[PDB]
Amino acid sequence: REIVHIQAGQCGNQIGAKFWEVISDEHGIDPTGSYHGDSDLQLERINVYYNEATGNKYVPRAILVDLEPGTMDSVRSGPFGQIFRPDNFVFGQSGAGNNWAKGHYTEGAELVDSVLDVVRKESESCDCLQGFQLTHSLGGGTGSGMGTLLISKIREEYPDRIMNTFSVMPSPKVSDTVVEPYNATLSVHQLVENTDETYCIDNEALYDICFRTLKLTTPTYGDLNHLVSATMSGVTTCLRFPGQLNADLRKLAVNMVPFPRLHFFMPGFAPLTSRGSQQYRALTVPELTQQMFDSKNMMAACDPRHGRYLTVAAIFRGRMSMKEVDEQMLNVQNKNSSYFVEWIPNNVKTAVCDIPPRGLKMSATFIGNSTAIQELFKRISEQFTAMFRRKAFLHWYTGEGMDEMEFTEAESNMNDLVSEYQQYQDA
Amino acid sequence: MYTFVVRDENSSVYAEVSRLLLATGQWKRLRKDNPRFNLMLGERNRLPFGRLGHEPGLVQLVNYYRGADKLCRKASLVKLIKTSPELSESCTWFPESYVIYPTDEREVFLAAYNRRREGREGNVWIAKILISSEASELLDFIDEQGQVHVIQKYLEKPLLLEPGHRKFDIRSWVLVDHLYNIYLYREGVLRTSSEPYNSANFQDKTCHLTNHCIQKNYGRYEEGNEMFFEEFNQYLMDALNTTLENSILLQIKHIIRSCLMCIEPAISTKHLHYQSFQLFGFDFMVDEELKVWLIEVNGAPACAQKLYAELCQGIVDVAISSVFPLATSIFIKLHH
Amino acid sequence: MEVIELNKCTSGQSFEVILKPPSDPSLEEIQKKLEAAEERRKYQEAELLKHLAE
Amino acid sequence: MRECISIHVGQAGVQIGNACWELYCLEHGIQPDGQMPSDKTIGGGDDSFNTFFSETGAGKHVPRAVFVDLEPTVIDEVRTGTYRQLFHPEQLITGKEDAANNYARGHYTIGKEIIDLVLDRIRKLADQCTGLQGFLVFHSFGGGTGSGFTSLLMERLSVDYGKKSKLEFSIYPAPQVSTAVVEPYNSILTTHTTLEHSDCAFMVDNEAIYDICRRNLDIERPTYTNLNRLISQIVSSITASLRFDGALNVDLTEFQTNLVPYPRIHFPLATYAPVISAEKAYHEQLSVAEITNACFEPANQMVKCDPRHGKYMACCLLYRGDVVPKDVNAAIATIKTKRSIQFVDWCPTGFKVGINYQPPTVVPGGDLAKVQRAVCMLSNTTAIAEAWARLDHKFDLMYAKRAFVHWYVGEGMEEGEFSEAREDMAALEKDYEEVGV
Ligand SMILES: Nc1nc2c(ncn2[C@@H]2O[C@H](COP(=O)(O)OP(=O)(O)OP(=O)(O)O)[C@@H](O)[C@H]2O)c(=O)[nH]1
Ligand SMILES: Nc1ncnc2c1ncn2[C@@H]1O[C@H](COP(=O)(O)OP(=O)(O)CP(=O)(O)O)[C@@H](O)[C@H]1O
Ligand SMILES: Nc1nc2c(ncn2[C@@H]2O[C@H](COP(=O)(O)OP(=O)(O)O)[C@@H](O)[C@H]2O)c(=O)[nH]1
Ligand SMILES: [Ca+2]
Ligand SMILES: [Mg+2]
Ligand SMILES: [Mg+2]
Ligand SMILES: [Mg+2]
Repeated sequence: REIVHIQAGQCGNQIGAKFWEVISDEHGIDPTGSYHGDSDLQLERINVYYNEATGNKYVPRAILVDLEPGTMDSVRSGPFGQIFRPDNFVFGQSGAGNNWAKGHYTEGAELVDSVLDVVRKESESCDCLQGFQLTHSLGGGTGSGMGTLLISKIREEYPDRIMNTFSVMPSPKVSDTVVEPYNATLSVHQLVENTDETYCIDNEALYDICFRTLKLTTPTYGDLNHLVSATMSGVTTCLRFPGQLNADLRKLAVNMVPFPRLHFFMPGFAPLTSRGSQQYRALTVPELTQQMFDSKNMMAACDPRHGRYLTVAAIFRGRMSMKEVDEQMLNVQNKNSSYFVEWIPNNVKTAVCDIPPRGLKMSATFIGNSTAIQELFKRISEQFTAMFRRKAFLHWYTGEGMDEMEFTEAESNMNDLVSEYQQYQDA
Repeated sequence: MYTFVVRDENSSVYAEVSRLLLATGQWKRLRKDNPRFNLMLGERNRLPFGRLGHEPGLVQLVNYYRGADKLCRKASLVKLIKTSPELSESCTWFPESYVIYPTDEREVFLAAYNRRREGREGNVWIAKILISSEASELLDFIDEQGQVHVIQKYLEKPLLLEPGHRKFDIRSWVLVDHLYNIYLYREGVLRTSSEPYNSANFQDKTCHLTNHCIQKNYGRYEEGNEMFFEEFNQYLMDALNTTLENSILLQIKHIIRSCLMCIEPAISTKHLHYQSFQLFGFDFMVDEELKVWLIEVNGAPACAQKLYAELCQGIVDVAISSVFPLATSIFIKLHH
Repeated sequence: MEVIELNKCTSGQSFEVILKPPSDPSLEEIQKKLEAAEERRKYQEAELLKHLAE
Repeated sequence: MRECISIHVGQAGVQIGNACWELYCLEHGIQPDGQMPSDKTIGGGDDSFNTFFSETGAGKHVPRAVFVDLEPTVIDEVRTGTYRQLFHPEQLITGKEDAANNYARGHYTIGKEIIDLVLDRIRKLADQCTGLQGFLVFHSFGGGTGSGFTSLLMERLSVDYGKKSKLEFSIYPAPQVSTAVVEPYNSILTTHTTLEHSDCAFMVDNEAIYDICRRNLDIERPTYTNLNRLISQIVSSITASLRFDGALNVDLTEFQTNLVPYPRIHFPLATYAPVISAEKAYHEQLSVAEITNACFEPANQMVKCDPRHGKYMACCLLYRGDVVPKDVNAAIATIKTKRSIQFVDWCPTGFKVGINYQPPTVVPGGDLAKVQRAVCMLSNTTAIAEAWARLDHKFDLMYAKRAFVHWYVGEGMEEGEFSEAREDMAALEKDYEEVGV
């Protein structure tokens, strides 16, 4: 069951590269593409993400996309820059100017067919393609605008495949431009309709974690991407290593998505660590379970106590007592049963994987579908409305052919999504 | 932090229990349809016993014994006593009774009824309500109401309290925990009559039936027509030169244990995936010769206002906290 | 009490003991249900491609 | 002699099948290459073991069995397993992508693509039969294949083999080792569609097996391998009468006759004893009375429930090892006076007893200790309905909000089939109650 990976825009390519860097190390693949590991667990399902090449070389099934060559040139000169298939580098020259319209309708529409040629070339090599995963931000132009354009066209050509995304949400605390709420709202509209699974990665939460918890006075994007790569590794563990639970993208979707539009997940992770800062003390299982559920460990700036969990997927990594894990997992549900919907019996599922990530002897990754996620979309909607009520900064969009009505629809659909999440919070 | 659910709102006994539990600050009440509970204070009808004990990571306990209704239904109690060898059919502390269905052992009842007639014995009986000395007066009544009743011999020579020449019945509260220990609450109550007992005319049922309901001369001799044991014992000492323990309570303890031990193998939760306890209300009757008779067993009994605090706290200590411990006794253990 | 129908052999034996006496759709219809469901999938996929075409 | 074909569907069915056929081989003295030295009729014969094994001129003894899964991962381990030579390729059928814990996807979408192939591969086995009795079907309730594809197969078998009997071995969903939240949906759906096509079905609640392994084998966190080696012992006890000389349950039709008076109520409860840990240094061998008494302990049942508060329609005792009728009757007389065993008024209060002198075989290196006598009780009690009650309650909670339903509707299933299935279960629960109280 092969997965085709796509990374779009500056953010998309910067976390996308970091992702391939991290899991390549876990699968024992060096920058050359050669395997140098000591466990056979590493190679059993390496076909999910890697293509097998001459000399038993492994090549990521990854497609790199951008409307400017800057970031992708940095990727190609980065640590694992050479592992990527050079033909899978598809880039324009004009950029998107943090403009959704440019990415979706003009600049990106010019490039999108070239990208789909590569997607198609990769897909036909697959014995049994299960689907796609996209990494991108929603606050810019390329990843947000062209990324959702790609999603729409992939769904057209592969309507029976799963679409998955890692979507970075914009935050004023970590902001490039004022129009990020516009770009994000337009994108969420697209995501609600055309993805089955979306990991909501909030730059607000990533900032707060770095500041409040990791005590980083002034966090960079590099710091923020330490958390993202750690989270991305964890939520894909069940897909990359042998196991019985949530092993493919469809079975994850069937277990996590009770209603088709409500497919926006809160990722969580424990223990939280900063770059370089060495951890010497391994956490106990009770500690991992408590932390991975705490709001301070959520990658989406939402209070889980303000909502209810529809579904939960948990993945413990390392050498530990699987009996202690099940005990602690059952304790959380039994002590805080109110925060789990009673009309989905046994909605918490747990997996365990012997291989821990690098630098930690054990870890836990959390994937929650909570109604509390509405707080994320409400926040975006408020920032959106503040500007839109005065039609501020809209000329950037009307200049590319967009009409005000399209903003109104996007606004309305996100507010509908909010109310849908609220409907089940009071069930 | 233990958890529990409430599925019987009309329960005065366990309304007080849920109160006490919460007041420990170590018990949290959940919604009625929440399955992740430690304790279930269940409903009286169609309690879903089958959905209990299937929650991984949860020790579960319920305040009812599945199958105990065979003891606590009038038609069933008769059948139980008659068919059980441990209680024979010649059980000496249960009034002669028969199961009669509307249009069974109707012929058998007449082979007793007419036997009395030709033998010139007392012939007042009771339908379960109609106290009569003529059979067809009864058989016509049961067929007129609808569903099955029980016909039982009326104790025509009851013990009568003086002052008043009154009739009474004794209510004993029994708690059976998860280990099937049988605990008799040391405080019982005499639910007395206030209008003197009339041996001749049976139909005015105010002096024949001693239900706390019916009689509300109420409050004349006793506050609430409820004589507790300290007074009843003192009366027995002064008026009959004996005690409550010797003259009555030994028979009560004997009857309670015999009844519950008969059905232990059918309802015990010893090796079950869930656990049961239950509070019973045994109703006894004393004749003039100080011979105790069992009248019925109540599966969902209420308590007496004075004793609620003590009994309900008692339930928490030995039935609940015994299973779920927290961070001299008011019961008599009927040993076996 | 009463043991009956005792049968014995080298591998073992069997018997009955009594304690107390007493007191389809066609091939046609199947394919039609499977093919009807297949059309509902085709209609749903068509509505999607129509929507995407818009 | 009449042949029996064993069908293994989905991961659960396949992996349980592997445990059973492994066990069968050890019991009959068949080796991994299929050679059976004790079989002196080379190239054929009509012995009692031939019910489950056919023979080749080369002297190989091969299972009358087909393995089917909509994903190749599990059966591929059979193809390369220690018993790879035992089966031959056309017995092992695999698709490309599985049913994703989706009944509708297993029944309608992917099922339609492979149903004709499977039936053809089954027909090839049936063609090698002189007198086919029918089929033994192994599957889960919770999986998309085990639930979805099974019900479709059972429907067609009733068309293609109308006169033949069909028995089920079914794994009932347990959260402790569950892999999907929608398993109650799949369970109700496959039961509804399979009910009229099944003559007798042995349910195994993974919950009960899980706790027996923990409680009696001292395994802290049982694996599927732990569960399955225990299950195969039960299945072996049940089918031993088809594979050995005897006069009780000698053909499939007799299972219905002896255990199922009412067709819809065809779910007998299995109870097995003794389960003893191999690592247990010191063990006192249990007597006929002790193991027989254990058959009325809920903690030893395949489905946790309380038979005291139900009624029996039938009851078979299947012993293996050092046992004689005299000790059994003495045991039954004692137990009868101690325990609550109510039969329905229109049934005799009795026990059909079967004894095989061969004590139960144990897999070398397994978790089970060798014993001198074991017993499996097959009782048709209305108490097993408690499992339908649990399942339907979970079904009602999710379906009230139509949670996850879109996954099924998206595969071409109508929402109405949910409620049709649930009403069929409501009638089933009512049947059990009419008979049982
Ligand atoms: N006892 C036992 N149960 C199993 C085993 N494998 C899976 N199960 C149970 O079966 C249910 C899931 O069904 P599966 O058989 O795994 O899935 P499937 O039949 O392959 O269907 P799909 O994978 O969706 O196509 C869960 O409740 C599991 O606990 C096994 O080897 N032994
Ligand atoms: N065989 C008998 N002989 C004499 N008096 C009898 C009798 N059976 C019942 N009584 C009297 O009639 C009253 C009826 O009470 P019964 O217990 O029979 O119905 P109930 O279930 O409605 C009352 P509770 O549940 O509070 O005990 C008894 O308390 C007793 O005083
Ligand atoms: N976490 C993270 N967020 C980023 C990064 N680069 C940009 N962003 C965020 O993404 C938005 C800008 O989008 P960007 O990717 O630069 O636009 P694009 O290149 O046209 O797709 C803003 O909300 C930024 O905070 C990065 O490296 N890491
Ligand atoms: Ca032969
Ligand atoms: Mg940028
Ligand atoms: Mg009463
Ligand atoms: Mg499978």
